[PDB]
Amino acid sequence: MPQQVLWMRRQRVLRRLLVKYRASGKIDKHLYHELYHLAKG
Amino acid sequence: PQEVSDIKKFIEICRRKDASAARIKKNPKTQQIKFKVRCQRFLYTLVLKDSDKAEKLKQSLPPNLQIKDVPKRNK
Amino acid sequence: VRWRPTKDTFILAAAAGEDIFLMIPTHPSVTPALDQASRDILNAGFGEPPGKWARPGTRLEDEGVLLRITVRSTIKAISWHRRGDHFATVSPSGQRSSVAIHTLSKHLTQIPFRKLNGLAQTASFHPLRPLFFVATQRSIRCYDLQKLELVKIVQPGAKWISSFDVHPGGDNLVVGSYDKRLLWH
Amino acid sequence: EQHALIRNEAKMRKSLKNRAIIPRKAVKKPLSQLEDHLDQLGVDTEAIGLRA
Amino acid sequence: KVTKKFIINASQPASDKIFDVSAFEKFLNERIKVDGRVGNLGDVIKISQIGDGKVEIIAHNDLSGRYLKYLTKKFLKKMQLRDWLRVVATSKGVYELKFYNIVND
RNA sequence: GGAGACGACGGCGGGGGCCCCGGGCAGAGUUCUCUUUUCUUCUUAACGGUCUAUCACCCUGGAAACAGUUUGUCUGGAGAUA
Repeated sequence: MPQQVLWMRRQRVLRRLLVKYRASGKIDKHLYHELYHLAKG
Repeated sequence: PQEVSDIKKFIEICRRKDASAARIKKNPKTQQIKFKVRCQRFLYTLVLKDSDKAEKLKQSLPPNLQIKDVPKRNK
Repeated sequence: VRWRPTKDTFILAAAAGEDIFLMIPTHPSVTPALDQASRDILNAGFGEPPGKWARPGTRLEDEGVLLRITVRSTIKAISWHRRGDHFATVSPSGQRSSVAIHTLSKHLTQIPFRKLNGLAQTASFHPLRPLFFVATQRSIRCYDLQKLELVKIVQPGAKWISSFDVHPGGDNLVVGSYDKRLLWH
Repeated sequence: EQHALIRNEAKMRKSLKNRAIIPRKAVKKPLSQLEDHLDQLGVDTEAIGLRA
Repeated sequence: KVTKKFIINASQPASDKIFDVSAFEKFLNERIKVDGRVGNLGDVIKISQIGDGKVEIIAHNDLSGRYLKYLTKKFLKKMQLRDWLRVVATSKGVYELKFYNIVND
């Protein structure tokens, strides 16, 4: 499968999990922003 | 074509001056009964899903409209 | 104020502000056998959520009231079901949480119909078949409770519907209006 | 020998490339062919009143 | 725990004595496969004969009647009756052996 | 004053069709041997009612320990997240 499609699917499930953790209260706002940009790397 | 969801609305349509055709449709596999009346602009159908209410409705329609059952395999 | 329709309970529901109070009145006819059955039914379900159920205060417990259900906005009408396990409260200016149905045996408050066309005024239960009537300012929408779907819309000519009541036969309505008109449907 | 005769008769109906063929329910078969074939099978053809 | 019943009716070919019902029962016991293999005929599938030239198959597994139509079609070719005997379905699970249409010459 | 009334492209998302895969009903085909096997049917228009929304817009509120957020870009005291 092309790397474009894989990067894309990896980014959605990483961003979906970060939203779920931030909504459930397991992380704070400031840790969520750092983890979002570490995922973007 | 429109749908009528109440019995006494259907009789009021059948008592209109332009009510021309009236048909009764048996669907035994789905166990439902359909009363359809034609009054020029639109075809109104009533889905009853009961044998007892269909027999009372058949006797309550005006005798001027010759109500007919739909025969299987239309020519 | 509305009574539980079952003759075996003698429970009163009162609408004061946002929160809904359920009490057991100290009446001459409250036999301790009837009181224990009244206690048991109303306490059977203790085993931003809408409808936070809670125990009232120590002052209110001694006075006679026993439960308290608080909602987001002030309510104006209470309707009971025939069996007595369901009751609904209409809260005007509650927006999508205007009509909330509460289950007494489960201590559960739900909003069945979110999108409501108009400002809700009064709701009622059907006397025979399972379905729900909700009356806005200019319409009375009939919902079937089993499939959670609208099956009928009743349109009186009222500018503002004040109240409505359903016949015990369940096929007729009387609609009251602030513009002086009584309408039979 | 009977295996080869059956295999040769299969090649008589078969074609090199697939063609659309008439089903046996559609074609009509003669009276004399049924009494002939059942006689090879050793069946009394007069007992079954094969003359319908 | 569901039971499915199929009936193969060979009454007219058996009365003509051109179809051996006992040979068809032995054929069905050697060719019906249950778990991908033949000879695995346990309590899941049972084959019996009814005295009118009929074979009754009762299945507790997911046995298709199309499979039973495929096995009787195979038996007719082995008996050289494929050109003259046809399998039709006349009821919900009843398959009947009958002749093709014959024209007088 | 609006509609009529409007450039080219790109990656992404939704929805319907077509293709692909599995089961079942019915018919057809191979069958020396093998193949619970291969193929075909399994459809639903205009119109009418009802339900369904990204953007956009409104109310509260006031944001730096900056935050929201896309595959990418970006957005916010000219009012963001919620």
